[PDB]
Amino acid sequence: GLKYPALIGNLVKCQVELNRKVLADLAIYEPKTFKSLAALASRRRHEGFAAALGDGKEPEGIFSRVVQY
Amino acid sequence: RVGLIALKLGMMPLWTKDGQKHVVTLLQVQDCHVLKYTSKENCNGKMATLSVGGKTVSRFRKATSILEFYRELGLPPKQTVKIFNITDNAAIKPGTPLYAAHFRPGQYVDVTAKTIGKGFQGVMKRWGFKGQPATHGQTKTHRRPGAVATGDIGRVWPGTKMPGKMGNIYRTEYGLKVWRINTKHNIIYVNGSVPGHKNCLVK
Amino acid sequence: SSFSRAPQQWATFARIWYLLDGKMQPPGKLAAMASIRLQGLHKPVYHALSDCGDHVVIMNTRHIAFSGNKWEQKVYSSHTGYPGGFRQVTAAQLHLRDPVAIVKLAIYGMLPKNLHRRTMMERLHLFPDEYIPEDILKNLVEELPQPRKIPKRLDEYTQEEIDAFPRLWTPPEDYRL
Amino acid sequence: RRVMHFQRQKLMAVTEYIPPKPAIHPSCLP
Amino acid sequence: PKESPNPPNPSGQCPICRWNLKHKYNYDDVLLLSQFIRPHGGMLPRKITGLCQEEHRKIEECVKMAHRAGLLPNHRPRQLNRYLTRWAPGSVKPIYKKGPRWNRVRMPVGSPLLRDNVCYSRTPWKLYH
Amino acid sequence: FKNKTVLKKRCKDCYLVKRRGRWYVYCKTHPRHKQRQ
Amino acid sequence: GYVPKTSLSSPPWPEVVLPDPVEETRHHAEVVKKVNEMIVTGQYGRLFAVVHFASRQWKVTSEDLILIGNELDLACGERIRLEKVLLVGADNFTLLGKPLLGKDLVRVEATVIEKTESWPRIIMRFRKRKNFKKKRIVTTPQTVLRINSIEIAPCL
Amino acid sequence: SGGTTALPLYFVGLYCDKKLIAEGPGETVLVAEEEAARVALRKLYGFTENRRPWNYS
RNA sequence: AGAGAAAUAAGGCCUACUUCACAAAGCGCCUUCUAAAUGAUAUCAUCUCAACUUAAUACCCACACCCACCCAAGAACAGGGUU
RNA sequence: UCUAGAGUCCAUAUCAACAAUAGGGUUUACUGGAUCAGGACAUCCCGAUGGUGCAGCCGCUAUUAAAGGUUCGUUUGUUCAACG
Ligand SMILES: [Mg+2]
Ligand SMILES: [Mg+2]
Ligand SMILES: [Zn+2]
Ligand SMILES: [Zn+2]
Repeated sequence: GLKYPALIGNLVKCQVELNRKVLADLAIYEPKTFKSLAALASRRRHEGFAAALGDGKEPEGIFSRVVQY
Repeated sequence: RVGLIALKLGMMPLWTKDGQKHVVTLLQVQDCHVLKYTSKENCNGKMATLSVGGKTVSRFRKATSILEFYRELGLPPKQTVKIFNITDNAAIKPGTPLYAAHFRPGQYVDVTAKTIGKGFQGVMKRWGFKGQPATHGQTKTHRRPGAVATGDIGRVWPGTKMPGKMGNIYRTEYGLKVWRINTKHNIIYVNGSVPGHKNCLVK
Repeated sequence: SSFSRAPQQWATFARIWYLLDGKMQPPGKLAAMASIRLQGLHKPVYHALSDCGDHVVIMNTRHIAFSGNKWEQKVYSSHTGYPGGFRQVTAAQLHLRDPVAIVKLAIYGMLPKNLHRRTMMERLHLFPDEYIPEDILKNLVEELPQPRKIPKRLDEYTQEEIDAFPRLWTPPEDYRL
Repeated sequence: RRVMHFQRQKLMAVTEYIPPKPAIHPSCLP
Repeated sequence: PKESPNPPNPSGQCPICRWNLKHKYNYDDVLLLSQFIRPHGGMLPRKITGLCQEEHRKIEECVKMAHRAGLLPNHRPRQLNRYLTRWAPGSVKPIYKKGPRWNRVRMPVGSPLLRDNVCYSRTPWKLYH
Repeated sequence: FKNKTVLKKRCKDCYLVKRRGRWYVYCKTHPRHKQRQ
Repeated sequence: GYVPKTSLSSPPWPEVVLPDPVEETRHHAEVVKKVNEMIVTGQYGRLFAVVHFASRQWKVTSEDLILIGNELDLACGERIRLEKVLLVGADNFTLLGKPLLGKDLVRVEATVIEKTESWPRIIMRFRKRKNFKKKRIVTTPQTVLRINSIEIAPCL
Repeated sequence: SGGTTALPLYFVGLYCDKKLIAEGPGETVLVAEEEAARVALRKLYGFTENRRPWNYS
């Protein structure tokens, strides 16, 4: 229940640099790991929608916090 | 209601009280037996069907399956079997015979048969093409088709009229009236001409 | 999952029969879903040369609904090959003539234009009305959701949801309504 | 009324006048 | 019956605005439409229902498109499923010549009087297929 | 019906109408000036 | 404000409101502890990791082979450790870096089993009518890394 | 899936007092049951596909 | 709304005439299937890009042979008959 | 397309002047016929309808219609034209 724009455009917003070869391999050969990744993507998508819906800079989402180098 | 499988004998005239002439064709009903029945939804919706056979034939010159069919049916093999589309209430048990009296004069009747085979024919004997004139120099073109197709299209359309085999295909004449019936020899006297040659089975 | 070799291979590439209703659904949306499923583009294990296509069973194909005036405008065209045999027939006419053909032509258009197309179309089963053969009912697995939500008319609004909605305006009383 | 080079077309499209939305719709308020 | 006693913003000339709807209702919103029409499918006069011109006409086209999809069965004057039909079904000529790509003739869908409903997808919704 | 590109009524008992998807100008008395778009 | 129910007042998606972070942090800590106690007791089987290497992301597991198209200046059979693990997973749990996992949490070992030169590849350019035809043969070198162990430690 | 066709898929799952202990694929139900037995045997004997790989170090 | 008669086109036949003569033919014969009613937007009215109601069958159709002879079937191969 | 000019009264029953908006060419000076024809409709006939100043068949214009048909001759050959 999650399109492809969402998955990639919101895994990177969680700072996971998994590429597409390994994403396909996970989808075929490790279904539950891919299930988790899809859950993570949907979580981040919801966090983004909730944040943008709000007024101002209310505390960021629990997964939307960037980690700096 | 079911129809007959007759054999075309020949032709004769026959006049009328109003003073005109009317050629007719003689159709002899030979051994016409209803051979098979197929149910309304056995044909999947169209109608009920009867299989009628005609013109008893030898039994040493048929395939094993046809001999088995006729043996279980208790008849000697026919030559042509034809399928008539009838309503349910017109059913007739297989094994019953049909007789020229099946028809009566005063009605009209349709006849279908295999036309006479002219063989391979050129275009004017086959489609009535005005061939090219004679002398005045028309060398090596007298009975030839002209231009088969136009020039911009680089093909000849399907369904273009061209040399090839003629006749020997089934065809139907409609509206033929029945004047006389000979119930002792089983002849039907159908108006006009009927396709086929003599001694060939018509439906 | 510790399946032996051959059973695993059979489990992964097996074919699945998907029902898909069509009542008041547009031909194009059913066509999109059917195209995806027939091609195999819903399997993470997809490939063009692996023949992963599945089966689709669209019923109530007689009851589809075309957006707009398409019934009177969408013209399907065919040509026998013989001169003068160019026939153009509207959607209403071709629907009466063959109640399955509109959806079949939609799915035929969307599918890819290669040799495999016919094979995929041998796995599309279209039945005009609710009736489906037993040998096909006993094969279905899932039931894909309809892509258009059938809007519901006043005949099936209960008084609860009718009086819940406000009364947006006031009539005069002298008026005869 | 000749055709324009494509880039001139894009320039004409991007620079097209956009009017200021009225604060309220006149129909439902003076 | 009269106005429900809870108007979201009183002091409004168009009853389509008194409840904050002006760009917010579609054809299938049968509940909203089924109180602007007579018991025989026809629209009430504007001078009574009180809508503005730009909302009266939108309701008119919405009720037409509602009838043509069979969403008001009990409002008659006593084979083919369609929705979002702008033209009356019996006054449209077939598209025998759908021109080339750059002069295509495309089939109208929906009405353009609802051009300004609240969109919810990035690609704006097409009025012509 | 006289085909015209702009439908102008002539007397006071004719009426514009939309029929079959086109604009006509019918008249009961003096039917001499029907029109079609 | 209030607007009577219609087909467009609300959008066609559900109002998904996220759990209050105060309780969510406790829940996350609880599940993290559960996974940790799975790791400590050996409650896992074979493991797989998404290792980043020469430039590629290989999905690997114990005893498998990998072929890198670049020589790695290592003698034949010299064990090495592959840093840059992006994701390591077992049957019931899997750990995702942001974007890498710490040096302590995951340890991936590999060995160099073969160094060779790939099969000859052709590079031919041709242009019509200009007498432009040239042919080159290239053999890029490569090396085969066996992966010997993916071990994990209970540092969460 | 595909009960009547020539390419069926039956997933047969053994149970032990309302609790699953295996699940097998096949084309016939007999073969699916046999494979369910094989997977259950593997799970009980600790020889699954995803067992702790032998430790060579 | 019917009834006769002719031609042409397609399809077919050889009882008579005709060219001819175990037959093929035509000059001969036969068959051919935008005006209303109710009515709203605009309460009268209004035919309605308003809802709503009115103005082709036929033909083919037998899983399993083929040496020989005959044939109205045929270029060869096929097809019909050999009781 | 403006009717503006006419038409025994009156623009719309007809021409409808200029212009405007449309689709289409203009090369000389200082390629038919037979044979078979495929196609469009901007329709000659047949078919359906409106108005008429046809009070009526036919006429006139206008809409619709391309399933079917669209002759034989004398003189002559930039290929037409005339004539029965
Ligand atoms: Mg000669
Ligand atoms: Mg002769
Ligand atoms: Zn308003
Ligand atoms: Zn008038």
